[PDB]
Amino acid sequence: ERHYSTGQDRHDFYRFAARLHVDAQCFGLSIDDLMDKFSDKHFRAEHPEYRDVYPEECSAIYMHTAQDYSSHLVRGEIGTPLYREVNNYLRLQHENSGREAEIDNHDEKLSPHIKMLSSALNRLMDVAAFRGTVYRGIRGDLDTIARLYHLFDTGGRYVEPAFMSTTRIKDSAQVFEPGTPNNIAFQISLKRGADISGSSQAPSEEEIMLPMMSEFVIEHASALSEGKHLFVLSQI
Repeated sequence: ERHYSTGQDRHDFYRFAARLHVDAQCFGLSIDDLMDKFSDKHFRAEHPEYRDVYPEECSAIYMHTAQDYSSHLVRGEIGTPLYREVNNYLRLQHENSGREAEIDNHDEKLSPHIKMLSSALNRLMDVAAFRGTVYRGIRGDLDTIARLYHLFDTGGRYVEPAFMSTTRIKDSAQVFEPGTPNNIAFQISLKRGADISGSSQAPSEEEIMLPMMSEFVIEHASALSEGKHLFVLSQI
């Protein structure tokens, strides 16, 4: 059970996305604008990994990496950004295993996107899986820090129910050099992940994205400057 989109799914997604609000205070792209840039005959010519990836899938990746869409409106502006509502939903959800065996048992509102994004990553990992080292920067509590050292100390897996987002570029995690904002760094070596830089709103961020329910062994855990901590992760 790895999920791949169907024709009906791709219609669902279009209608789902068509209802999203775009941030007017920016140069926003609607689903039609996206369906267009991602169906553009030159796109798959410049990015052949996308040869057998649908525009609806490119759009799902794009919309997830962006800060401009929300399901809701708050007075003037867009509500909470799509990726956050979705990620948060996946982390809180207590009705599924959270795995791809059960992607058709999620909330009717968000599932068209959850499914589309999953399919996108699957299509891409199929042709061009990424293996290697990527990085994550987090900002957190002593409580958060303590949990990780705890997981490490007791051999518990680090498990992320949502779509993990990571970067190939150490600098981009914004953790390692003082005096950057993030105080928790993750150095992750992946056996398998999705290079979505082609569809990302910010390709220069050079991101690799993981499917729902990615699982890691914490190999090492140590201090850095400050204040700062480094956990070395290994994908299962």
